[PDB]
Amino acid sequence: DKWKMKEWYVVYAPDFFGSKEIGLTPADEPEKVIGRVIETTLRDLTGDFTKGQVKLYFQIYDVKGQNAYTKFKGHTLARSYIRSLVRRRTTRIDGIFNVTTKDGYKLRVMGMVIAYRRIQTSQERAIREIIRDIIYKKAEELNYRDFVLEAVSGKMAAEIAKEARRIYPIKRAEIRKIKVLAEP
Amino acid sequence: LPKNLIPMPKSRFLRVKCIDCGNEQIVFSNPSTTVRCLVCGATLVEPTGGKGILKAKVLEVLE
Amino acid sequence: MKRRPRKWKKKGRMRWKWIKKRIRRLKKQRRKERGLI
Amino acid sequence: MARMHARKRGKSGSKRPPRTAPPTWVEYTAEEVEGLVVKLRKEGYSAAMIGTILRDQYGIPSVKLITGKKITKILEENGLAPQIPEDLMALIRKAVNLRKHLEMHPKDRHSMRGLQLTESKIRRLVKYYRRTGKLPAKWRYDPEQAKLLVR
Amino acid sequence: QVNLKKKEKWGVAHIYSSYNNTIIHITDLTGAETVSRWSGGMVVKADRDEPSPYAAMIAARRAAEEAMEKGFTGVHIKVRAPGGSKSKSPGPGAQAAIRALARAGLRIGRVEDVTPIPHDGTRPKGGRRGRRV
RNA sequence: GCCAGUGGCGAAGGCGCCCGGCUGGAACGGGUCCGACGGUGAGGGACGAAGGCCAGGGGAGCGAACCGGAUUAGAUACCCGGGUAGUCCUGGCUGUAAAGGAUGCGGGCUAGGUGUCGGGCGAGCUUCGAGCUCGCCCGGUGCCGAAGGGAAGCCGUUAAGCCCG
Ligand SMILES: [Mg+2]
Ligand SMILES: [Mg+2]
Ligand SMILES: [Zn+2]
Repeated sequence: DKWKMKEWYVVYAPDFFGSKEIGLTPADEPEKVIGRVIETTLRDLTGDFTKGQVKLYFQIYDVKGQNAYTKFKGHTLARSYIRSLVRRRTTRIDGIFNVTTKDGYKLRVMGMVIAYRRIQTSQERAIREIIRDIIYKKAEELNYRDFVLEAVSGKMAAEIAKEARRIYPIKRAEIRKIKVLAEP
Repeated sequence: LPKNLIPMPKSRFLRVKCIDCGNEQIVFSNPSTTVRCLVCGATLVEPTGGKGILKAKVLEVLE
Repeated sequence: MKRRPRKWKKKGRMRWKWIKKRIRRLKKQRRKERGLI
Repeated sequence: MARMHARKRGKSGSKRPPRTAPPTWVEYTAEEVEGLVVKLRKEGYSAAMIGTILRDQYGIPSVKLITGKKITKILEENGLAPQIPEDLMALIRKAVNLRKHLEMHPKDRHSMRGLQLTESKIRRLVKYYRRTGKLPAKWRYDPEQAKLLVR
Repeated sequence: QVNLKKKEKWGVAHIYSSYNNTIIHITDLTGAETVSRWSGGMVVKADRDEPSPYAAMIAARRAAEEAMEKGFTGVHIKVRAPGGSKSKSPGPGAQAAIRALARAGLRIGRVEDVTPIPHDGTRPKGGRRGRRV
């Protein structure tokens, strides 16, 4: 198949991110760009370089005509950032939790915090409980949109650094990953 | 001569009074049980791994 | 087997694993020609 | 005193000071101390727990110092001492609970070893208590009889 | 033919780099439509020479000039050493190829060592003692 | 996986994603109880890595045997490509290892220093945190080390020293 029958299908982000153009994919038979996925480093809202490490994965949903609109599929943090975080004489506390939002979106949230020093397993699991509690209550009280926005931002990570400083001092907590499973 | 000859307790018995009734009561500093006032049922010392944490001793003595 | 670290050394010896394996092959032949043939 | 199956030289314990006479700060006499012992046994406490409570609440160090007698002596005088001794009883209760666990969990061999060591201790104490009369000579540990015993 | 004001078309160069070859492979921002795929084994005839930063730069240049013919003013970089049970170091061809792309003039955006690292590990080859060479 | 360490638990073998449940054992603290109940253990029993075997399942990767490509004078190998058993699960048998601290177990004595884990105590600091720092006690785990010991290497209060078994 030649490359001249291809049309560029400009790709827009979702609404709650601000339906900006995040790129353009070539294709023909627009059924071919349905499942496609785009990754961007929060250059949606690039008025901050605080978050060049936050990769957001969107997935094309319902292309209309020369306009492909996407849904939020998930986000991750960059391996560079994480491997900068995890050092020796330092403690890593991860938590993976399944949550249903107030509106029925099922998410897997893999958050993480980094305590300054080598600490006890009991402290680690206490912090894991803290994370679980914050995430669960935020999920049941918030919707998919503002939840995701919090998490790709750092309001949640900030609450977690706070509200877990009481178990042990913390160095740059995060949320590190969200992946969507369902969207009723 | 010091610190192993005649191994002696570090713990002490100590006289306290509750804040509610004010009855002076002897207790142990390193309790294995929550100590309660004989009159009011008030906790005078809460147990720990060692030296118990003392409530209600504002007028205190130690023997 | 009872073994001997002395035997495990190699200064003037063949390797003990293989000495052992030879011994066991011999024993098998003998056992074989003893009981049934 | 992990000694006997662990051989750790643990030294945790009590440091009783040398006392030829009771302390003067003590309020209670031998009689009311005995009454407290009996009261607490009726409340359902073992002798160890009784001494612990009299140490922590009532400020009584060494019922032996005060009365001249031991707690189990007081209990047998007031007809309240346990039929079989307390330490043996405790071990047997542990063993029974563990038997139950191990029937529902056959592959927990480490807990099975803990059971073996527990029953070893039982056998030792049984030997000693038969020799001293605190049990009949014909007494013998058995898991099912011990289950009935606890229950 | 959307009215493109920016002509800042961005693609993605996936760079598989190993100790035996290197593959430049340029796609759209998604990765589901290919626009150029060139290998050491295309650009040379010696297997031993396939991995070299020489011939890596050549594969990169051909893929670059093809892509910037087709549009694609810039490229993000995803360099990929071989898999989890295999090596986790890319090789020289990687840096060589990105330098070659910059020379060709494509605006190089963000770079990432997208190397699949296992959190468990399947068993690798060589056996217990490895390659006794 | 990284975190993950002369780190921890365990009789050893050995044990690393998280959560819940059942369960074992140890240390610390203890003016709690019992009151020598202890040590060692012939014989005897239990546990016991990998591998192997019986039966039944499963089978991604790796992969003895085997099959091919090379190498080489040769190459029953090392290298390459595949590949059976096996590796995983269930229930059993086997009961072997450089199963090694190549150091049997218990108890007492013979300078210490410096780390580190756990508990406790006392101080100080604090973002008032199951936090940090200092010191002390107990117990573990390491390095160093005078005397001492030893054929020496090296050991050296975690003896390979003196004594009691
Ligand atoms: Mg020898
Ligand atoms: Mg030395
Ligand atoms: Zn009171």
